[PDB]
Amino acid sequence: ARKALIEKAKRTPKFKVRAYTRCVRCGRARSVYRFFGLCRICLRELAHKGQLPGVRKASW
Amino acid sequence: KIRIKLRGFDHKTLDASAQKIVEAARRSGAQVSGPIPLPTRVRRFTVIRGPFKHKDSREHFELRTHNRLVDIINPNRKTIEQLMTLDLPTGVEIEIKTV
Amino acid sequence: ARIAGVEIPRNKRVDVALTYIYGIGKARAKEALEKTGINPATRVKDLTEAEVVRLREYVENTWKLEGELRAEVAANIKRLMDIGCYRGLRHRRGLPVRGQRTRTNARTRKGPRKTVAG
Amino acid sequence: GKGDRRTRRGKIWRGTYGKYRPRKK
Amino acid sequence: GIKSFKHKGLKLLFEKGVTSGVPAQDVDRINDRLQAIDTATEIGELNRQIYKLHPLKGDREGYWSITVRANWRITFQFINGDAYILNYEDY
Amino acid sequence: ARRRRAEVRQLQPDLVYGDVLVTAFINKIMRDGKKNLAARIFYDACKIIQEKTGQEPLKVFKQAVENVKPRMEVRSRRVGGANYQVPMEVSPRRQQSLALRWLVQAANQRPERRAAVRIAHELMDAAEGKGGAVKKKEDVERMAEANRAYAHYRW
Amino acid sequence: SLKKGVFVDDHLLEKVLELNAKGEKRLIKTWSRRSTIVPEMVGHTIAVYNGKQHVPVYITENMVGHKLGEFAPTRTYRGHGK
Amino acid sequence: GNKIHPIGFRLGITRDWESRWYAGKKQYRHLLLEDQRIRGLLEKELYSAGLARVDIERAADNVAVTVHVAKPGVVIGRGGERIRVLREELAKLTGKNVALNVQEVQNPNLSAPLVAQRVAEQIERRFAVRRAIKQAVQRVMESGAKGAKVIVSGRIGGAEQARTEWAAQGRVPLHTLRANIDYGFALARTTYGVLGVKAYIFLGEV
Amino acid sequence: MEQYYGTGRRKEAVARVFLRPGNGKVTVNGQDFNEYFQGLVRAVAALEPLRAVDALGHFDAYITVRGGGKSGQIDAIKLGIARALVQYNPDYRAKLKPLGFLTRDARVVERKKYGKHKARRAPQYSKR
RNA sequence: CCGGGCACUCUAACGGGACUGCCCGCGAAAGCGGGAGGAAGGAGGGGACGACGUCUGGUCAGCAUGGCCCUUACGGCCUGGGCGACACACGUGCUACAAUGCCCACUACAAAGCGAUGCCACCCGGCAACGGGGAGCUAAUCGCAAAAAGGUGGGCCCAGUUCGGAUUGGGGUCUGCAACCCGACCCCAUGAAGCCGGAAUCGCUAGUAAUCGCGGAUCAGCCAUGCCGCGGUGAAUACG
RNA sequence: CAAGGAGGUAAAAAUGACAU
Ligand SMILES: [Mg+2]
Ligand SMILES: [Mg+2]
Ligand SMILES: [Mg+2]
Ligand SMILES: [Mg+2]
Ligand SMILES: [Mg+2]
Ligand SMILES: [Mg+2]
Ligand SMILES: [Mg+2]
Ligand SMILES: [Mg+2]
Ligand SMILES: [Mg+2]
Ligand SMILES: [Mg+2]
Ligand SMILES: [Mg+2]
Ligand SMILES: [Mg+2]
Ligand SMILES: [Zn+2]
Repeated sequence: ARKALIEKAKRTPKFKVRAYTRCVRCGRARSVYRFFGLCRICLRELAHKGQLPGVRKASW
Repeated sequence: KIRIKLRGFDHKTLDASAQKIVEAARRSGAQVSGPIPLPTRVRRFTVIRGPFKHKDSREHFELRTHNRLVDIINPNRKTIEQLMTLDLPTGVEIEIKTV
Repeated sequence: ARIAGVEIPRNKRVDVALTYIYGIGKARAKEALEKTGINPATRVKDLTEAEVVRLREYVENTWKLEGELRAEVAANIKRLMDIGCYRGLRHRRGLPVRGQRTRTNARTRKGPRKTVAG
Repeated sequence: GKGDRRTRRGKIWRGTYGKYRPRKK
Repeated sequence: GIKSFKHKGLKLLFEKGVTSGVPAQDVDRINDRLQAIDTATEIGELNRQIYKLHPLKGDREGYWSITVRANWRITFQFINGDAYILNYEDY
Repeated sequence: ARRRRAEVRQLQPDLVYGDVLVTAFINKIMRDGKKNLAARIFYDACKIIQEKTGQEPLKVFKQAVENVKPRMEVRSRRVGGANYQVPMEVSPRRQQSLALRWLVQAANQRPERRAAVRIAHELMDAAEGKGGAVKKKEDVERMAEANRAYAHYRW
Repeated sequence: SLKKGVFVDDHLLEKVLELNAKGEKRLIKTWSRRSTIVPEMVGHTIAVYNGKQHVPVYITENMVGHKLGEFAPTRTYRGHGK
Repeated sequence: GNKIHPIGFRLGITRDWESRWYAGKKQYRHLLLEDQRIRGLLEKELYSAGLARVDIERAADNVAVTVHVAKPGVVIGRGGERIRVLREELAKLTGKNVALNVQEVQNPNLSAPLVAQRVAEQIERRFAVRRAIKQAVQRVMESGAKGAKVIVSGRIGGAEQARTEWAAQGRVPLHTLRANIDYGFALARTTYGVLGVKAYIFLGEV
Repeated sequence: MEQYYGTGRRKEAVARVFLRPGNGKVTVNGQDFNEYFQGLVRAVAALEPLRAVDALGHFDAYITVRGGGKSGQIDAIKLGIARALVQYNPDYRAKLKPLGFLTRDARVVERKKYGKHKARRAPQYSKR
């Protein structure tokens, strides 16, 4: 259960509460940020890549 | 009467592109209120540094969204003429409304 | 003054003295003496006998309290005797009623620890 | 009494409002 | 007689024949060992050379360890003709 | 390994008095970082001193501290798995700290009801040489007294 | 705790009501506590699923807000060594 | 070990972005997914070019895409194909201004992604890795570099035992901010597994 | 009526101090320098630089304050009062330095750091 | 609030600002001690940054991937159950045992952030949760929010007590197709254990520990007392 | 000023782990 499971995450019918978030780059169901549509893992990868517009290291 | 707003992620491109419009409006017959620095809306998020499960010690990032305002007096088509479609941004979002 | 089934609380504010009855608590307390029209900050020490009579007559009537409602509460649990539900079995086994965590805690219904060891 | 649901202090701690802590004025 | 499991994969292989908890090439191996630990009436029977039997030391005292393959062990407590806490683990 | 000898922290002088000592006492009163309640209690008790005695609290408090000062204390030291207890002298910094600490503690040890009256009374008792803190002070000096044997280990 | 809804399964009720005219047989199953005790057809048995099998629960008044499956424990426990 | 991505470590000062557009919520998510699918689709049928970067810029339905390549040999003169429907096939799920440009990366021996990719090809050619590392470094160092460092890790030359081959000449200060350090990485797919190639290229700054 | 500089800051607190040369030792903002600061013992310490100088009520105080809590505001007022009397009396420098009434005092609340429970307080552990 | 003004405060963009450069003393130098110099100092206070390597460390359940195995099934869909079980054991915590305290009323003073498929002012019903209305806000404009500890006034008077809130009965609300197993609140009634902790064991050196509330992520809702942040008041001690 | 040759010496504290 992983391939047929990233299917349902985009399928989204039948009751509105059965629909859930899901990382697009991966298939992660946990720690999925609504802002990017990505898991915390993928988000970190791309942020170091530079492929995340404006996204920058936080030092203060 | 004409109010223009310029939002942006990069401050250096903003502080420069929203200064072009101060020069391109002043040298066309108008009084221009200079680069008004509206406060920034910092959008932070904190992610666990490892793909595994090391809760302590992570690493966070921020997405600073800058806002800059500029007002010009009379809406004459002399100043309008230049600021009409002579746009030079890198994706910088611009809002133009008069009230 | 033998208000309901009790009499105990002497010199200690009627709004507080009332509390010392199974059925009164705190809300029904001031509610009873504002509806009876008596000063809450009084001595409780057998003050005006009339106020005490009115108080007694109102309180002891109106709503069920003391040994009578203890019987009703116990009977409401006896409801889930028969061939009752799941909530009854939790009253049977002696375990928490509201489905909480019983892996640890739940000592207020289970009682002190027994320790098995192995 | 930070855990008593019948105080302005417990209602703060819980977050929610009510009779023992009205939504101001 | 085997009486209790600690490893779920081991549990399933002996009970239902479910092999998806162990390595695929160690299916026959693990099986013959478990049957031996099941038939064993005393620890002395689990003494064939190919098992490399020995009791563990330290906090694992009271346990035993026959060898499946490589760095892999089946550990258990044998007592009165029965093994308990059948685990499959690193060496 | 204390490369730096840790410089002595200095305080702010109080209101009305100018003490370089009273604020240190108010601090010991302070719990959870509420200097307001702390200072109030002391000044409250100062008002209480005026009643039971016609003395200015600036001396009553001063003398009390002076009476709850440990001349020498016992110190556990070397050889034998730290078996000895050499009676050592007490530095003016430490006499200072112990005096105020024992005062507040003994003050809250009293059976009274209000914090102010405990402070006031314990100060009056200590000014005389009667306080429970004075007990503590005299006790610590007994220990230091009984150890004069291997005191010559000193250091 | 609903108030303006207070619902029962439509499919449970469909099967329950069309088998309620002038009498029936107690042979009636379900798959959802979700419902509610339902007055009428009190003298009935509803085989409720507990996750493993269908337990014949019996209705004899007394029950109401307790839907079904409260009369169908899903666990067993039974004892802890003792 | 544990060291931060020398690209992300810069981002602000030194080494700018790679996808430069601004949007608020309700848009960022959609436009980032599209943006990444462009990078994903390009990488496939453009690897033979060996692309150092895939810069992307936007301005309301404008989507500019700059493809940096050592040798843009796969562009071939206007209507000679390799661009026409190729830069037009992007708008089969976009439909916006697919403005695709091509850049000429002068020296590939100073482009970290290209260096690592050349090395990762050689791993799959069944080359002697340690010698391949040494050469690639000197090759980078031969083309005027101020410092270089290549790293292959795991399963070297097949053989059951994960290793890590290491070579670096000149100066590579990762901790310094004014660094101008190019970082590249590549997956070498082998019949015995997968190994990763890091490549660090350094030039002066101030 | 009049003006005399005013910029006192302490731990996220901003106070603009004026003072108007008049015998009426007055207040500002909400109510009195009392009233607004009543029950607060250390509140009256903000007027200590005036005691350090020869001001037994020679000025009419006017300090608008904002940000932080009372204590920081009070501290900031002290910095502002001093910043005024040092401005229109450049010779009153030789008392603001030995007494040290002139410092912004960079002592501010330190950041919550991850892992730790709060600033520096470590989350406490057992090996077993 | 308007006229008008933008010098103050603030907002955010580049800069200036100490480099023990200056004085005394020590020294061969590096440097150390001390002093006016100023907001600041002898890395000013905190971040980001983690060498060669070590632990056959972690991680095939994020992802990629060699090999083994499964394929009318070790894959796929659904309803229901379960991850929430409880005779027990350990960790991290939250709330307390009270009077430098609790309750009620009044009245002040923050920062950092979030919101027009939402934040929801002001009215109206309601003891309340909340429901009806309904203005403003693409938001330094409108809203979330009154910060809380504090202060003023009053009441309890040291007793398991107006401490403490567990547990349980009853009545309700809101999200949700639906909250029995297992949701959060609200109101009435119950009011348990606990009167400060054995052997042991932890954190913190200055805005720090302690104490107080606030915001955000995930999120229909929420088991968050958690985690990541924000500011309020603000100790003690360091001989060694 | 700078040391060589001489003498009193810690305690109470054991063990070892699972393919080379
Ligand atoms: Mg999710
Ligand atoms: Mg933790
Ligand atoms: Mg449960
Ligand atoms: Mg704090
Ligand atoms: Mg460094
Ligand atoms: Mg291992
Ligand atoms: Mg995998
Ligand atoms: Mg779980
Ligand atoms: Mg008891
Ligand atoms: Mg008591
Ligand atoms: Mg330290
Ligand atoms: Mg032995
Ligand atoms: Zn992912």
